Amino acid sequence: MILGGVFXV
Amino acid sequence: MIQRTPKIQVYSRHPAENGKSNFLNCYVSGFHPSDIEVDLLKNGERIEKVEHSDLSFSKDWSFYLLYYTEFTPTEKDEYACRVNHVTLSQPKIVKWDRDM
Amino acid sequence: GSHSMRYFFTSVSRPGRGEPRFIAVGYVDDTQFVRFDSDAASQRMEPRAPWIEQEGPEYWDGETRKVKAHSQTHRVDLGTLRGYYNQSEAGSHTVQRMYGCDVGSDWRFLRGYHQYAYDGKDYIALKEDLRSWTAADMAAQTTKHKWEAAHVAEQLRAYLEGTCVEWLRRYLENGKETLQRTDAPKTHMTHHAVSDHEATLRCWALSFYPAEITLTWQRDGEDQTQDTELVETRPAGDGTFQKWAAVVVPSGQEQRYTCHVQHEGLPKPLTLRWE
Repeated sequence: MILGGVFXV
Repeated sequence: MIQRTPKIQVYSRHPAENGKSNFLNCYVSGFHPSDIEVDLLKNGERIEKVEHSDLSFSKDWSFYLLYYTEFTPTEKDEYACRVNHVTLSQPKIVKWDRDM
Repeated sequence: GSHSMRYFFTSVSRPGRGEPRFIAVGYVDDTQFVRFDSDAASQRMEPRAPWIEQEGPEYWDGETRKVKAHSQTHRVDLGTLRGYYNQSEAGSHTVQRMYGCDVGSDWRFLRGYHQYAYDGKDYIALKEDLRSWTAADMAAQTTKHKWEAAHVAEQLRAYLEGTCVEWLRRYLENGKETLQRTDAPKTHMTHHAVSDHEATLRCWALSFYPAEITLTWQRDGEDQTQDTELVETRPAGDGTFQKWAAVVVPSGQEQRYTCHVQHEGLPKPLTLRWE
């Protein structure tokens, strides 16, 4: 399962 | 920017036997950037049904790819991989060495 | 032994050439099960292993949705980064992302990682402690500051210590015939005359899993590293690997050389001698 998630560099 | 030259290996999945089905592989690794042209050649002619692996990269961030095709070696058929990349002044041709 | 799950993401900006190319691949150890391509037809996360193929629509929809958000994120990233470096718009650029988790023999969390490269060089990396970052230059500092500000690492850590090890273990159990196997290498040697006074001796390891393997040549016990030709370990295509190491031997001296093969699938080193 990949990360669930947002972030943004 | 950064430009790494591909390393090219031409080989079969299993040891090549005349008349027995097999896969012809061209593994290219250690390159950057990702723009690259890889062709398999039967007697100098570009093989059309050629698949490749999903672009992934190594620990030093450089890319690798496997280009592959199903083939049956015969005694007289010649095989090769032609690679072009930004780091290559011209397309490089690596011939497949059965007995190695 | 120990195992690992890792995801690799590549994004390249195509100046005036449509949206940026986004490629995602997932591995447990040296075996792939997932793979997403922006140029592909499906626009879905696709199965690339047998033991993941029947995971269920919920899984595939959930995985498609998320990897789609990864692709948006990276497309946005290529612009931000173009900014930090004051680059023109006319050029193609590369963002690379890898993250995952290692577990030990016990299948307990061993370590997690989260790395990011721009144009093929380190940009920013989550450190051992999963609390702090390593910024590669002045630009990556800004990102560091931004991510610290947003507690990016905490949310990363939660993923690497739970979701990541959790599903690694589900996969390991589910694909146990593939993922929990060790194929020791089939090994052989070949001899070819270079000339009437030289011969190439080549040590092969074929059909091995996983990919980690050491091949070395010795001459009278002494390692011939400077004179050994070694090819990068390569995929065979069937989820196994191959590698060879070669030396040039004066004709008549073949008996002085031994090849040594070390692989997790071998109950003990393998000494090969052309005899």
